[PDB]
Amino acid sequence: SELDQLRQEAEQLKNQIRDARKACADATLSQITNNIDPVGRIQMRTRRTLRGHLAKIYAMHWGTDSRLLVSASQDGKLIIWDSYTTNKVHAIPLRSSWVMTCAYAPSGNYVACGGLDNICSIYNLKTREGNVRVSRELAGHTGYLSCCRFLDDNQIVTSSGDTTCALWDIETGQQTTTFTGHTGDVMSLSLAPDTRLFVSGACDASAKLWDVREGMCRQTFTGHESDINAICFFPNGNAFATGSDDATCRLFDLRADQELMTYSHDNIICGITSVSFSKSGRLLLAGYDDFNCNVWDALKADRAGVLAGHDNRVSCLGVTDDGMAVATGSWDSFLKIWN
Amino acid sequence: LIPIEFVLPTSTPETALLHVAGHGNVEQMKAQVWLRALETSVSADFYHRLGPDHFLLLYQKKGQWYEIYDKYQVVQTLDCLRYWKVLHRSPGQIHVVQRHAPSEETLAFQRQLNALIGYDVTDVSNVHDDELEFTRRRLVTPRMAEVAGRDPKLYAMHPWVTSKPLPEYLLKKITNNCVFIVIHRSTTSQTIKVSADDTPGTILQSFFTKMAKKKSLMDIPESQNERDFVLRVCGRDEYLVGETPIKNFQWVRQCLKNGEEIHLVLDTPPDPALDEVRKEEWPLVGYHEQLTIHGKDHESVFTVSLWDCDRKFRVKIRGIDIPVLPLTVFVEANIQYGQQVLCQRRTSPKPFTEEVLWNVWLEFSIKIKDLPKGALLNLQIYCGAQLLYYVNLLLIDHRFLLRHGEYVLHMWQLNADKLTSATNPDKENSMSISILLDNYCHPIALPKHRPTPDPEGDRVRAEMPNQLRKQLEAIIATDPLNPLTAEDKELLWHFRYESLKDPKAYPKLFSSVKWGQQEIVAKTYQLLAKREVWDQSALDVGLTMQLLDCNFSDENVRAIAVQKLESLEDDDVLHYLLQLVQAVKFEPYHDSALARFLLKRGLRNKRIGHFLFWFLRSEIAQSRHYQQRFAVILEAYLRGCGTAMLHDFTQQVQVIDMLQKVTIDIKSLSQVISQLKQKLENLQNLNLPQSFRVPYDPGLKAGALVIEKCKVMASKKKPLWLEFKCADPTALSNETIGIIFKHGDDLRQDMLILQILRIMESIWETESLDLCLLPYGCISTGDKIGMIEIVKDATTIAKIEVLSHWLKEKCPIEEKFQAAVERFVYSCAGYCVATFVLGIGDRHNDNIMISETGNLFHIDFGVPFVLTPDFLFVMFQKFQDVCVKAYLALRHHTNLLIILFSMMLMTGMPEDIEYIRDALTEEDAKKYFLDQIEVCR
Amino acid sequence: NNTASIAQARKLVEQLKMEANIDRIKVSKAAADLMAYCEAHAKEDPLLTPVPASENPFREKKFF
Ligand SMILES: Nc1ncnc2c1ncn2[C@@H]1O[C@H](COP(=O)(O)OP(=O)(O)O)[C@@H](O)[C@H]1O
Repeated sequence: SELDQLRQEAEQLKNQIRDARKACADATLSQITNNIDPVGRIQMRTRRTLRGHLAKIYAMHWGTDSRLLVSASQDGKLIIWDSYTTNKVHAIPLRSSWVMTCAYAPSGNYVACGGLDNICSIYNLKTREGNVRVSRELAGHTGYLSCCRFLDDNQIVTSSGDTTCALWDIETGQQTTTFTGHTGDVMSLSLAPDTRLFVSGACDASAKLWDVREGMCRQTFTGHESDINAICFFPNGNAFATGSDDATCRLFDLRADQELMTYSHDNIICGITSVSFSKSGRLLLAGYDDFNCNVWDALKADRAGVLAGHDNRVSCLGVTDDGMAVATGSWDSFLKIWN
Repeated sequence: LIPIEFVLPTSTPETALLHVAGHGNVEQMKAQVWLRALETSVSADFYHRLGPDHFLLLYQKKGQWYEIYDKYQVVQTLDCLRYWKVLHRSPGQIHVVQRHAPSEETLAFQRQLNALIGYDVTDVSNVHDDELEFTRRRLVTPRMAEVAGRDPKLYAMHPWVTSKPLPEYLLKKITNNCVFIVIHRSTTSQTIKVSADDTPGTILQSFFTKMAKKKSLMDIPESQNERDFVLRVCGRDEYLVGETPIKNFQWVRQCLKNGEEIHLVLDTPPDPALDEVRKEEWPLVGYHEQLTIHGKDHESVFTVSLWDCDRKFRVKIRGIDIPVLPLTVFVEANIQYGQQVLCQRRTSPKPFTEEVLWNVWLEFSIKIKDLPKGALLNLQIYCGAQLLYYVNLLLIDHRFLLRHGEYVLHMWQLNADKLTSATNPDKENSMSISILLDNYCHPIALPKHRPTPDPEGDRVRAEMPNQLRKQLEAIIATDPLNPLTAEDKELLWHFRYESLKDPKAYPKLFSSVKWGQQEIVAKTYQLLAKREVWDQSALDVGLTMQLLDCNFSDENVRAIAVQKLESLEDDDVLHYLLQLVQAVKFEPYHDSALARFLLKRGLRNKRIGHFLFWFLRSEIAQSRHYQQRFAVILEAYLRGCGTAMLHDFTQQVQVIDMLQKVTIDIKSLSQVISQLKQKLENLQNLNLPQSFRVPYDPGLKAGALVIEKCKVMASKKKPLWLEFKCADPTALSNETIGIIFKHGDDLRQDMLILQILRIMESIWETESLDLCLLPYGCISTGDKIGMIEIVKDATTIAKIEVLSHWLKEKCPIEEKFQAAVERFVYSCAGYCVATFVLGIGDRHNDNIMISETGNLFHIDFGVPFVLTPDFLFVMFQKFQDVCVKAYLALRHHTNLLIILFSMMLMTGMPEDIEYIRDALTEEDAKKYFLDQIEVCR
Repeated sequence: NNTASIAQARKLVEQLKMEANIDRIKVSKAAADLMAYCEAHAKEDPLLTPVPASENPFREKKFF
């Protein structure tokens, strides 16, 4: 009675959402974008190689200076690199070897990391003694720390294996907000340029837009046939792309609350590990589990180029805030800069 | 306090009401009663003469006379009080009865048993604890229960039933679902044909009904009913009764496979009592909250939980002392857990005198609160580096308490040995070590973990990301000889419920857990409290073997492994008995669940009892390091079986010894033959009995020795080629039970290797092939002394293209001839494929023997293999097809082959484990295997 | 186990009500907006349009 009536109300509101989305689906991005000049072939060259990690690299994140970058690795170390000079600005050994994520703070003073340990260890690079000292152990998550991004020097969002995300205030060591609702492990997230919104991708083959201010899911996007491994915002902040283990990427617009474009090719069979937009967003750089990192024209949906510079899975990648270079860390223990 | 009514022995037996402190100690209570008695006694003289030791406190629990053995048990914990309170008994009654010294019957019985075992069970001259005697007292109850529930008739007859379904090549042998049975009665023969799927009882009822009227002609008394007969193989004592398909008996299937006829003879039901069991009179022998100081007043403190002590473990050495002078020396202690090194501590080099003193305290980084149940202080005396001695000591004793005081231990001198927990018996020329463990005003107990729900796994139930799942499963897919790197250990430990439902990972899961911590162990116990998938899993016997292996010492992991073994049927138990034995070596304690498993299987089968008896006797005589443990189990066993088994063991042991003496004496140097025959006639004069079930055959009795058929060979050891004669007049033929008795060559190898091959074929037969191998039974009896069976009509291949001429000639007909040709091929390829896996295929022809009937067997287990040209000439398509189907069939149980090859290579023989894999190597493996076959060609 | 199933289905339906109560925008305008965004920042996106080697810090110079 109460549960069957509430289940049929759920399953009516769902088709009301599908119809509210189909209504706006008047034309595709492929139709409107047929005319624009194709991007051509993005011939990219390996500018740098970052040696020093002994095993798989699990994460990396550029600093806002577009020159420094953190990197987490299976060998249990958290290294800070100077991309321009290749020198290791810091080689921090970690308490847990199973680090999975890292995030250079936009301020550059703090860096955060975490992993299977179920703790988000926040480190201060500018320490009282100039050492690499641990500022905080943000504990409370009941699962492995899967990803995190600094809002400021005192606030940081982290996702975990409890199927939830959470905003923390570094000083209080307390979960400011808790983002519940997902039905699967949350693999990734992405802060909007406006720190009030962020999206998150999960293994149930759906993504969800959260309001940092309040902590509610604003929209939920589907379409992937498998887990979402990576997610990021379109530079403007009104759209975002998702990579999935279904060997396809997809674009979703928040205002249209539906998929705009699909990026895939029959040759590609392995899942997507990472994605990033160019400063303008015209280029989508997708990392794959075939040692490749394909460059797509986001508007034409055409595979503009291919980056094949790694010997193992291209696990992670990022783009500088100035779009000057692309970093790609991989299981080969080496990151590679591209231009 | 509580009121208890104690019954004195003084006349009616005086009884008085007393009170005992609710939190007292057994002994005190004794004194309490002693004084009141001494004061109220009508004749206190009797109590004055004696003391409290002479009497024992017995209480009847529902008619069962229980004794309060341990003298330090908590008075409240006494089950008697709980039983009374549930019964509302007030005041409770306990009786006081003197210690009546033994009688003679019992001492003679004990002497008999000790003669059987080869070691005294009451020897206490090489012991530092009372562990052995308490094990002996404890084992009584399971044995009494196991004996209480069983059938006399079935056990005495011990049907060798089976429950596997027939292989292909044997189903055809049954035409129209029927088989031909020869029936003997007197010398009257009656051939009948009965369906292969009819149980023997129905067969006997039918045999009665068919010929009931002419029963006199068959020479059966007419007064007997159907109840008076059962079938019995002619020439054996292997009865055929019960409710089992007549196709499910290993002898029927052997007769079919080899192809002989089925001969059976009617027999009478052996009586139940003859297996009577010697009566026995040995009477019927917490949580962290209660065992911790915190939360309690110092006035009422009685014990300290081991987990409250944060002090780093510390041990004081005093010195070493060798009476005999054999440089720098130095002790090097190390805590170890199942070959895992927890912590170490060495000491400075010192001058090497016959006695060297240190009087130094070593401290271990591990904390007294972080000791697992069954760590093992290993103490070594290196030399300069070459190790010279070693010794080990349990840090928690057998009753959940820590070790405290001064201990002097004797040193074994240099495996399952280096993990030995016994003191050297040689107290005259052995290096001695003296150490001190600091005392404590109260016992250092160790509570029992309590099961608590673990939400870390309960609500963590959504499928993990496909990448992490891929990594997990890819890790689990390697062989157990793949060492788990720290990374993998951490990954698996976090994912400690993704693997809970995958049995094929359980000996990689528990190879990550870090026992040196308390939280880890508590969470492991929580994990193992939820084991639904494991419980109702597939009863594999390569997995439950890596659970009973060396690397593990827990009390619950082995518990679940044995709970899986609880289901096996008889034949399998018997298949892997040898290895179960080599496995009890690795135990941490004497009283375990593996030992009780072996004991409980031994008491409901006779073949199991026989094989267990001989294996344990061999190991006792051969392996002193654990001989006390083996002996305790073996004696706890021998008191359960029947009198007939005792008599049979006695006669068997008599014959083995007598021959021992004769043999060695001979090996001292027609002269030898004549002296041997004189000594054998003396043996007949020494009453060498003619009724002893041959050790490797519970049904095959030997008889009076045929003196002229014996001899001494010209080989190295020159064993005796005895030829006994059957001892049952209903033998279908007049063939001689042949044996060979060799001394000076290790006979542990041939035993294990034969179990290996015997399983290799049990796998092949599980795969509906038949390679026709000949596992002749061998059993070892002492150090470099072992009886071997004889393969009738055998010859040496080195002694003999001419091979096929020899064969042809031997075979008078081309039909039998080609039957032999199939045998020679099937069996020459089988043996090849099966020696190549083990890495011992390289052998000179001196160790290969061909049987006239077509079979080919190897001997003397001390190029891929031997595939000499003669083998090819005697043979080619079928050879290859069989070779491939074999190798492919074997590689489907590599986990088990490698487990065995290892669980043995350590306990037995003196990188070595790698070969098995280089050669184990689907299509690519076939190509390699055939490159190995065609290259030897 | 209805109070849990009901509290969950209620969270579900309040979420779907949240998501459905948004004024979506025609896809055509979403595209036009994104296209004109790239058109605007195509000059300011060196990954899209190759920049001079001198302006690239990685190639031209080793000192920074
Ligand atoms: N089951 C058996 N049946 C017949 N003969 C056997 C059996 N087992 C061993 N032999 C004989 O024993 C001899 C080998 O004895 P052994 O002492 O092992 O030789 P070596 O000392 O050269 O290794 C062979 O000649 C073989 O005929």
